[PDB]
Order: sequence, then C-alpha cells, then structure tokens
Amino acid sequence: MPAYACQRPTPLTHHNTGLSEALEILAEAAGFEGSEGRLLTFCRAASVLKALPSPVTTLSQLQGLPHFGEHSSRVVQELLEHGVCEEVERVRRSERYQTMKLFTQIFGVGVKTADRWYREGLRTLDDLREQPQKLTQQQKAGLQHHQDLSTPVLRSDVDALQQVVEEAVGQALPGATVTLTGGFRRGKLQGHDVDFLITHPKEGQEAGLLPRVMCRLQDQGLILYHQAFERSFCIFRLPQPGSWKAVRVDLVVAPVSQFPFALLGWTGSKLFQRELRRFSRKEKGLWLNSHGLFDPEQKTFFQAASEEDIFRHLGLEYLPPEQRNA
DNA sequence: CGGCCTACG
DNA sequence: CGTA
DNA sequence: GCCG
Ligand SMILES: Nc1nc2c([nH]c(=O)n2[C@@H]2O[C@H](COP(=O)(O)OP(=O)(O)OP(=O)(O)O)[C@@H](O)[C@H]2O)c(=O)[nH]1
Ligand SMILES: [Mn+2]
Ligand SMILES: [Mn+2]
Ligand SMILES: [Mn+2]
Ligand SMILES: [Mn+2]
Ligand SMILES: [Mn+2]
Ligand SMILES: [Mn+2]
Ligand code: NA
Repeated sequence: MPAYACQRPTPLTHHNTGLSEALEILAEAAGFEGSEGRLLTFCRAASVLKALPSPVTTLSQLQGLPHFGEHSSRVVQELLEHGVCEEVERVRRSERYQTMKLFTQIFGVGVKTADRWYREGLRTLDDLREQPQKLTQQQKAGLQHHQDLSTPVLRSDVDALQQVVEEAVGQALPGATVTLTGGFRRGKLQGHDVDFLITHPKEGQEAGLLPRVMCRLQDQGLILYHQAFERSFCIFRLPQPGSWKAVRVDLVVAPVSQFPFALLGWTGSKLFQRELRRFSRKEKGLWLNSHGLFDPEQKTFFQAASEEDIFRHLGLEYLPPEQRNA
C-alpha cells in the first residue's frame, strides 16, 4: 500500500466506513485543539482504510500499512474487539467537540474563531446571533442562511445552478465555458456546495470575467452573498417550486493555460490534493498549485494540456476523478 | 529532531 | 483571519 | 501522530 494518497485509487464507496469514520473524528478533534500534524496522520490513516479492497476484520491486517502506529492501531483494535473506541466516544460526547463542530461548520468561522467564542462561553447559534457585533459580514451571511446551508445539495440543484451560471457566463463573454468540479465531479451524489471552473479558449479573454458574471447573476436576483478577483465564494438564491433555498457556490476563473492545474486542484479531494502537492515537492522537487507546476531549479513551468499530463510529469499513474476520494 | 498544501479574498 |  |  503506497504511502501517499495520490499513489492509490480511492473510490467513493469502500469497505471500512466504521473504522475510517472513527479515525476522522479523532482527526477533526486534533484540528480543534490546534494540532494539524495529528489531524493529518489520522486523516491519512483513515484514507488508507478507504483504499483497502476488503473489510478489516483482524488487527493482523493492519501490519505494515503506512500511517498506522500505536495510536491509530489501538483505535482499530478497540473497534474490532468491542464495536466502540472509548477515546472516540469521549470526544464525540464532549461539549468542546460538539460546540467546535457546530461553530466551524458555519461559513466564515474556522477553528481559531470558534475556539475564541468557546473560551468566551458561547455554545449555540442563538448565542452568536445575540452578539452580532462579534461577526464579520461573511459570518453574518453564514449564520443567516445556516439552516439551508446545512441541507445537502443534490444533483437536481447542481443541474439548475449550472444552467444559470452558464447563462450568465455566456452573457458576460461569448465562448466561455463552465466545468463542474469539486465533489460532484468525483461522483458524489450530495455536497455542501457546488464548485464551478470557468475559462475561455483564447488566452487573456477571461480577464475581468468574474465581476461581469457576478453582476449579471446579482441583477437576476440570484446572489444572496458575495465578496479585481478570480475566486468568488458565494451564496445563491436558488429557485425551488414556489420558493427558494440558499446554496453555497464557488466560482473560479482561470486562463486556459492554467485550466488543467485548476481542474486538478478544484476537483480534490482536499486530502488528495494536499498529498499530491506534498508528493510533488518532497519526492519530485517540483512545486504544484492550482496555477501550474514549477521547476525551481530551471525556473520554468510545465506546459500541461490535461490532468493526465500532470500525473505523467510527476511519475504517477493517472487516477480519474472518481478515484481521488482520499 | 522538525515537517506536515497552497493560494486568493 | 476566512475560503476549508 | 507518524515519518524521513
Ligand atoms: N456537509 C457539510 N459540509 C460542510 C458544512 N460546513 C462546512 O464547512 N462543510 C465542509 O465542506 C467540505 C466538503 O464539502 P463538499 O461536499 O463541497 O466536498 P468537496 O470535495 O467539493 O470540498 P470543497 O467544495 O470544499 O472543495 C469539508 O471540508 C467540510 O468541512 C456543512 O454544513 N455541511
Ligand atoms: Mn479491549
Ligand atoms: Mn464542493
Ligand atoms: Mn472541501
Ligand atoms: Mn491568479
Ligand atoms: Mn518533534
Ligand atoms: Mn507530536
Ligand atoms: Na467554517
């Protein structure tokens, strides 16, 4: 089993959900306590189990697996022996974990903000609403639309949103294209948001596009929240039968020279992409981001025509999006 | 021991 | 900091 | 927490 998540296929449906979900609780809790390193190990260990071909039924089956040491192995051992891990259950039931999960799931609130509020004694969304001076405009929007943003986004919603984004993009720039990215491109049936990547086949024509698209959406009444720019993390007023619901939408514009890199980056998964970028730098000496792949010794960028080209230049077997669910 | 993805808003 |  |  390869050590990096970008070296192995990880399908959407896999055989060790119970074990991986427990390790991901410990990862999330490690993040809440400010240890990104422990979060990463627990995330990596969870993802190793997602890549296995069969259910783990014996502790024996972990031997040699990357990112399984004493702590992650003990969690699996307890789950196999007893069906529950005491440490996981203690974190699950804790006021700190529950509140930090509640606050960080708000759009505009991360760990550092949530931790400050926790330390000030706040515990509920009504507590935050009662203290509105404590909130940025982004946080006000996330709180205002929190109920809708907690409702899974479905494929029906994606299709409707892609049509209205395509209409605005076509009005803003003839020939520009819209590509669905994020979890839906990896095959997920649900999501917390919809992600779109916009480009134009003629390099340079996309300059200034995203403000024009946003103006056209805003004047059709489709925008509840947004804020030269090339990324917009929006909330849309999506029409529904007789009504509407708020939906998070991410819009990104890239020049066509960068489109394979942006498509790769925005397709995820989040762990897959951080592993790929780690692999690129640490194993291949190349610097990867959503704009390009840089060789820092020759001072040159790799010209890619496809995602496949990027994998090949990194010496990796190509993985289609549905196998990037690390 | 120290690293842990990487930008833009 | 937030996007996460 | 695990690993180079
Ligand atoms: N399901 C869900 N996910 C949420 C909420 N709030 C929130 O921040 N998230 C975050 O949403 C991210 C994954 O959502 P997603 O379904 O869009 O997956 P994705 O791979 O496209 O992630 P991406 O859109 O962040 O790139 C996670 O990092 C998770 O922390 C929420 O209320 N529900
Ligand atoms: Mn026991
Ligand atoms: Mn998404
Ligand atoms: Mn995500
Ligand atoms: Mn840029
Ligand atoms: Mn150390
Ligand atoms: Mn440590
Ligand atoms: Na958040």
